[PDB]
Amino acid sequence: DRGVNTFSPEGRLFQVEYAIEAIKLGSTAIGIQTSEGVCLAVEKRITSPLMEPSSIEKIVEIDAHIGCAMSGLIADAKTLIDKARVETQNHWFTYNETMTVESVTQAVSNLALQFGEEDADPGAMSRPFGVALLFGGVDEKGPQLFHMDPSGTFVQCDARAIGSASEGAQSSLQEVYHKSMTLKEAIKSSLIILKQVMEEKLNATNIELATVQPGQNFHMFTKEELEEVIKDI
Amino acid sequence: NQYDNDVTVWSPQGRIHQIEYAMEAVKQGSATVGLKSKTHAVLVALKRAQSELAAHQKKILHVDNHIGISIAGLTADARLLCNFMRQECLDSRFVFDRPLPVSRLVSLIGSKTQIPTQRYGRRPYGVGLLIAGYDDMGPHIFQTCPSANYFDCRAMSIGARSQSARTYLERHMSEFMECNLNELVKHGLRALRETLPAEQDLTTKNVSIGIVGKDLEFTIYDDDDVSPFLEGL
Amino acid sequence: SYDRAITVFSPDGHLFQVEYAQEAVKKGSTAVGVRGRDIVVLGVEKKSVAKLQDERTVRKICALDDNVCMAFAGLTADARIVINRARVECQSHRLTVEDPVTVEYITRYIASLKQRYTQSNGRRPFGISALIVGFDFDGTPRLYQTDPSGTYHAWKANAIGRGAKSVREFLEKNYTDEAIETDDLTIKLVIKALLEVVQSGGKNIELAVMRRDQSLKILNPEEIEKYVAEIE
Amino acid sequence: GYDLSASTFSPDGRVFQVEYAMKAVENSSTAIGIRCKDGVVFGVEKLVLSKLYEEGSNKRLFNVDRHVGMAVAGLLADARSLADIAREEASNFRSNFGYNIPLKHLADRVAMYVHAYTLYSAVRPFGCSFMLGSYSVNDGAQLYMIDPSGVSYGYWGCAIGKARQAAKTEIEKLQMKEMTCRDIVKEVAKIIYIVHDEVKDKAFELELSWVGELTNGRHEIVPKDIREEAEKYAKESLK
Amino acid sequence: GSSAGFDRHITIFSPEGRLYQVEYAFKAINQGGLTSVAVRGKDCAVIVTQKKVPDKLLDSSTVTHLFKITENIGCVMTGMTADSRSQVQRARYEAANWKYKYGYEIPVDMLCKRIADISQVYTQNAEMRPLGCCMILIGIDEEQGPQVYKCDPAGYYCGFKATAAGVKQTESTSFLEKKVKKKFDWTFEQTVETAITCLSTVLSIDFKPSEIEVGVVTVENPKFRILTEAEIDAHLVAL
Amino acid sequence: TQNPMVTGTSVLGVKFEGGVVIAADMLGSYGSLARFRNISRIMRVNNSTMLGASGDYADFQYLKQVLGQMVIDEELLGDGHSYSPRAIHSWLTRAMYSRRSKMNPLWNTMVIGGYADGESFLGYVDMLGVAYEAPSLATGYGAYLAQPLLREVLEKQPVLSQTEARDLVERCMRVLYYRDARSYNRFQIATVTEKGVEIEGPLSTETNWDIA
Amino acid sequence: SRRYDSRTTIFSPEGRLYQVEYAMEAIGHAGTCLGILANDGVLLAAERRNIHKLLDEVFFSEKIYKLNEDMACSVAGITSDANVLTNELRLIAQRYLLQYQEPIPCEQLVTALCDIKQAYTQFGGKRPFGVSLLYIGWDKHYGFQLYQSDPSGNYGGWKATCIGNNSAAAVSMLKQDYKEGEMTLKSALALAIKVLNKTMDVSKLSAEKVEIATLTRENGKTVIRVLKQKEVEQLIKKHEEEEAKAE
Amino acid sequence: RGYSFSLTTFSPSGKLVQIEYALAAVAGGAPSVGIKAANGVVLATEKKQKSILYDERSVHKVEPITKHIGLVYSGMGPDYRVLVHRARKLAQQYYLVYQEPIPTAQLVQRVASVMQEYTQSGGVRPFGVSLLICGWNEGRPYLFQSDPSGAYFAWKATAMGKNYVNGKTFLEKRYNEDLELEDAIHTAILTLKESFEGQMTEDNIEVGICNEAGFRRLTPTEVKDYLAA
Repeated sequence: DRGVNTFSPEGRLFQVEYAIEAIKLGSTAIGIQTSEGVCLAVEKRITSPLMEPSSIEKIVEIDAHIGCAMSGLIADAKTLIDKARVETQNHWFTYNETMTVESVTQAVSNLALQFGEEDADPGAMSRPFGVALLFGGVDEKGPQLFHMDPSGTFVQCDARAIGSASEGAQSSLQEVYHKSMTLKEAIKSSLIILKQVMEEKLNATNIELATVQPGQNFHMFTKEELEEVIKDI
Repeated sequence: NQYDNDVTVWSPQGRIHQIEYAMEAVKQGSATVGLKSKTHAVLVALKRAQSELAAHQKKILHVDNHIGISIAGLTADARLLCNFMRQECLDSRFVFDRPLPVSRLVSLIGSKTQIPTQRYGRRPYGVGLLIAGYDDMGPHIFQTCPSANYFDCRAMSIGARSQSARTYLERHMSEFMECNLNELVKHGLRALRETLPAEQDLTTKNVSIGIVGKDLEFTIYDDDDVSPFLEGL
Repeated sequence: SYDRAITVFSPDGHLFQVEYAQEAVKKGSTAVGVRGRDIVVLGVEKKSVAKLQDERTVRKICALDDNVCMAFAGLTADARIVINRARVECQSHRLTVEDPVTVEYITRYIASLKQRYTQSNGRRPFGISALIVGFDFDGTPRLYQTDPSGTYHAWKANAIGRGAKSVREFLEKNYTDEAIETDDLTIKLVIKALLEVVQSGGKNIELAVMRRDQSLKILNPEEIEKYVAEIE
Repeated sequence: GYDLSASTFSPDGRVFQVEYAMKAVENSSTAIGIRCKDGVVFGVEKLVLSKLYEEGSNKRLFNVDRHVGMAVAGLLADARSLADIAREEASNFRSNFGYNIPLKHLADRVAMYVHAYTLYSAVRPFGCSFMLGSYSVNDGAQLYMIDPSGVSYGYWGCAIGKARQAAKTEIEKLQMKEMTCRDIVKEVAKIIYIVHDEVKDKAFELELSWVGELTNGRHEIVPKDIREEAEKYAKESLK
Repeated sequence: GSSAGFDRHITIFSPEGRLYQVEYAFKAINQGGLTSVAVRGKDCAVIVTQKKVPDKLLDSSTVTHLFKITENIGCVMTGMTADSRSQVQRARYEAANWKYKYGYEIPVDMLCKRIADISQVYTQNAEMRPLGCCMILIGIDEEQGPQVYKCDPAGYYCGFKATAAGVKQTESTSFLEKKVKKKFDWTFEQTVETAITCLSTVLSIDFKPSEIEVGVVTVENPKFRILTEAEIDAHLVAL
Repeated sequence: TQNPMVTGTSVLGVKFEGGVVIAADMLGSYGSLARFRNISRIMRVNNSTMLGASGDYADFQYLKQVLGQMVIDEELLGDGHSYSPRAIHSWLTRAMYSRRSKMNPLWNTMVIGGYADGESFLGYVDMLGVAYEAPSLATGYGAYLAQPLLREVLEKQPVLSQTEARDLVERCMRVLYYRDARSYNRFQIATVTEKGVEIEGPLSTETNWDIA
Repeated sequence: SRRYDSRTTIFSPEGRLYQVEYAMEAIGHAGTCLGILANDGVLLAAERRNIHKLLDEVFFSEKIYKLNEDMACSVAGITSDANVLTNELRLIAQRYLLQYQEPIPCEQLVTALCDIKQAYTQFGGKRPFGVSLLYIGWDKHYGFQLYQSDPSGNYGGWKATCIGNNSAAAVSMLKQDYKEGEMTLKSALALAIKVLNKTMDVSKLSAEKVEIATLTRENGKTVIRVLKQKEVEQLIKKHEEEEAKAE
Repeated sequence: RGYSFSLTTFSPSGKLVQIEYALAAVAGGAPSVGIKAANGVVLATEKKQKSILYDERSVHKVEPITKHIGLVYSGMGPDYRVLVHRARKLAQQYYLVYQEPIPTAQLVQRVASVMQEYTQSGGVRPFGVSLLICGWNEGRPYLFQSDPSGAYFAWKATAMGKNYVNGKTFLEKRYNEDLELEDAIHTAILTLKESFEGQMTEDNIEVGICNEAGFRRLTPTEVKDYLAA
């Protein structure tokens, strides 16, 4: 009845207005920006017991110093994380330097809102992305945690929760967060809020967590490392 | 009813709803203020809080050394239009080895913003801009709208509840030219303060102030650098 | 060129063309497969044999490479485009990499292809879902499932097509370390699951087993009847 | 649903998207021009919305070439595009044929660019009427006006804006054929104020320009000294 | 008449296959409110149309429906004036490519067929509407002599002994068809009066010298000439 | 331009206090032949800028319509910003460099004089895009036969007057008439000052003395 | 323009393609055509649609359109939409012989067109071909073959099949009288005439309403021969007399 | 830019409506009757002008393609011309490649291929014109009929235009395969007399013939001689 480029009577641009509602159908992802690093925790939402949990990656490697959490449709974010990995290598190739987290999220969010059915290019995107990405990592300015909406608006966040339970999960982050908290307390503070927002039981299988320290690189906790943090919760 | 779905469809009143809905998005944005004296031009912007733990935004972007802008509207469409402004200013210094006049840069925006409006399947740019720059003719406040037309202003405020600021600016608009650099910024602060609810106030974190001048290039002031300017407010 | 958006967002964040593409999957023939130890087994349920068919070209179990094969459920035409373009990638991978394709590689290529036609202009999503089995260079068995939306997941056992909701609940309860032990017991698990979704009875099915030591050889109609008798 | 596209005729053989386009001109402030013996004089009623706008903002008088002026009435966005197109039309002529473009040819090249968008559904007609004028030794003074439909006629004087008919009654009795340019400047300012409405649109700024023999065929905005004398003479006759 | 689906907008087949949309391009010709009369004699061909200046501020020399396609071929247009100038520029460009490619001046025979082929492309494609005007071309062929042809929005260029167009097309055709009875309708240089009386009878105007514009082609003068109002007054005073 | 056809000869220049003056003789050259002697190789760009060129005269007319028309385009909108003599020198250097990259160069060699903001500008643009600014400039064989005379006076007295620089140009143009075969008797002298560019008519070198 | 677009390539709420499902009904009213896989050869029996007496004969056949030296087809559907497909099949078969210097296998040529018939059911916004057409031929590998291709872009192997009008009642008859592996050529000519009777509303077959073409191997060379009117009339008289002795 | 989506789509009951409606425009056209005799083919159509001011020598409803081929139409005037000017181009592209006069059965397949391309490719409507194509090749006469759908049929004798159903049954009775070219001209004229409603004359019809000497349309003088009988 109408095209992909249209403005609402309030100017909401329905296709992105509806793409945000698709995020509320996705799994919950939480992250926290501390001074000693950032943590990224996400619910896997296992559909069936026969589903292999190792094949669900909601947290992927952008660069060695950067990592990202995903939500909503898993497929739509695969093309963005692929352009992010190419963008970070194109920067390291030309400038011989690690690409800052600010320029990564800004380059990926440029792909948002760019779509059209008229003379866009030989290939083109028919619809915006229904995904919400939490970028995180350590840059020359220190640990940073960013968010990317389907509207291409990227915002710096100390702690932010996304997904279906994002409402009511953000209210818990603002209560327990303070600028002086460490990374070990951030990993523990993430699982307690996940325990509230997750429908099924919380164990090492159905949760996916990874952190970025300034000294170390991006690393995801194995099955044996997650069992230690859960026992502390 | 059926005239608002396309930008190329005139209404029986000789009016385009799709362009007016785009001008509704810039009024649903965040309030930004700018004004000029006989010496300096200043941009003052509220950095909007999407949540309590999130670093608000960056609403003032660098275009060239002598030019800077403020954003009210879709943010990804702003930097999409700002990347054209940055490339247009680098084009002049590359070819002509001179700073591109602020009056001519805005003429290039009106020509680019119109093309989506007249063609089928494309949407108007939903971001307004307050362009502050210092040319050989002095400071320039030139405003851009979703409608391709532009306005040369002495003082202007855009975004949500900007009419309360335009009421303040219209009252003191006579004394702006005689103001010094420090006193000139304080007028934009009081104008932008009227755009806030009774329960909110101007702080160092939510306020960014751009300044351009004759012997001073365009520089943005962060939360730490806006403290001397907020000392008199 | 025809440029228009067929798949667009809807109220409450839904994609009609993608959701209706998954409804065409549930209208296709049932394909079931499991992942054993040294063995992986695929099987399908033919709707009507009629004994006028040439059983060779109507097979729903294809071979993407020597170590990788797939069986689908959905519109038959939409599948043949995916198999043909996946076989080109398997050969283009041996050209550049000089190594056989991993099962996860070809699954990501197919999943990224089913995605591309969801967000492309003037192109409808595929109406098929695929079950890919194979063996990596280390010898580990793999089972994956792709959807018209473009999402892929590994599985111990899975079912696609009509009646896959009941077969997936059947496989979930009966899959254990005992049934996946013997190579013959793994074959009997698929047949026991297929007989639940087949209303006609007997064996109208077609089953294919791919081991490691020596590539896939699809079982004849007489060989599948021997296991069907032992499960009676 | 015949009016939803410019490629669809009505049952009576009318194109509404072209007719709705010229209704946007009727919602725009009045701009007039007068062709006299010594040249062409332009004038515009320029409505400033907020007092914050700088004087000279939203300039309604464009120079498409050095000897040709332009005055627009309609959507200001579509007016600036056709100004750039008319500059390119006069640009490509001087490059190819090596001499200044005749305004008979310039008005036709622009009228066919405006008409080209009325035949298709992929584009919309322009919402701005505009006028052209110039002066030359051989060709003399010429004034043409292009409607949103793409039609161009010759005029001794014309009116485009909110009140189209009210200003035509003032120009018809003016007897411009025997009057020089400096006498028309005082008459244009008189017509702008009499057609203005002190009720609906309050604030306005008079924008005047001419082209003729006294500038040696060069279009320019009226100097402040002459413009101040014309505005005072016009308010005296307004009473 | 039965209409189904989108017959009413794009040009496609009605349930009776009438091109429901194309028939409205003929009704758009009457929107101009004018009538053109074309008649050919033995040694000459004549075109006469109504010249109406709605305002006294118009420039009479600029408003004309008679155009010169080439030196030996004239033209008269009836329809939307905006669509008129577009079709004339195509006829001038199509007649110039003929001389450049084929070496000799284009006949009136195949100048109308190429324009009729262009007007068809608008009817078959749904992305564009037909032109709302009809062209009437005259000239002197080498072998065939005088020729009068008219192409329409449907692309029908079929020849004429005499041609009528506009609002009075139906009335002026039946009246002049009774002059198909007298041999050659008295065919010689005074066939100008044949076209004048036909246009003057249906409109009941009794035109003045400046009320109509006339142009002619002859065997002695193959070049197309637009008659001056002083020369029109000579024929108007004789009837 | 792969090979030139009708070429010009050396164009002089010097900057004095208050403005800049250049001179170029009027002659065309095709294969060691004086063919078109009425051609004027000194161009007036706008009020504050003046230009002259040696080399192929056909490529110079192309830079007359491309560069001259760009001045109108800047004067149509009329916001008060005009092209400075060094902004035209920068645009024209970029145009000359973009032609050799496509291997379709412009054969000319150009000297851009101008006076703006109370500062005298004089600049050089070659076929290969080599550009700079010097107090005195001579192209073609003027670098050999003239610039040594320009540098000799400007080394002792860095700043000249309007009359002293004029005698310097007329004395260097006379030397070009003796020892340069492509030279010619009549020559244009154009001067830019605070009053704008003024291009004088033809002047004669006929005051030369031949003692044989 | 989005208002004028009919959305041919979209999905139905039930998971169906409208233009594909509607093209199937155009074939149900199309000309009846069948084929029978036998041991020594394959045949095509197609009921001729226009029997009009003022029609002449042009070239060699009506609905046949022999695609190659070793194989031929038969078309049922939109008459024009079949001509574009046959020209493409003659291009594909010759691009194979040009490239590999070998005759095209029948399984490869059917797959090649079904990719073209599908390309219009997915992208491009055009309408699909309304023609479902059969295939007969011989190759070096599997010998004589018979295929059927629907407008949906999917095909399949068949021992006996029928397309066009009354195809549902014709297949049901072929499910019985046909015997796998036991059918010879002359036995298949009798079975083809038997089906064309009950599946056509005409009281009998006059031999001008049917056209039969057989494909056999003679001296290592595939020959495609359309049975003439005298040869078809002998088959009709054989079945008409044998039907009387069976009752 | 043009529409890339097809305007002709399958109806619910399996039919292409834009082609079915294109046949209605043909059925309301002017009658055109071809007849294939033994030594030649004749094409006779009704050329009727709405008034006496129309010039009959201006446009010709019977136009040749090549020397040995000509064709006539029943339907819209303009949609015939863009079609016939392309048929003249396709025939000469054959002559450039093969240096041979194009066979009639070969030209009809290429023209019917063009009439189909506009029933499928998007943005264009089908033709409203049906053709009667005659030709002389390999010592045999040819008569073909191209429908707006793009399907061609070889006819011995047929008719189109207004009252084609009543006209087609009229040919079946009086047609004979042993007829010559001279006897076939009269039978084509008598069919145009079946539905006329007026007084037919030499300028009221247009007739042309194709024989071993090539295709040519009969001059208005030669047509009058055949109207006496």
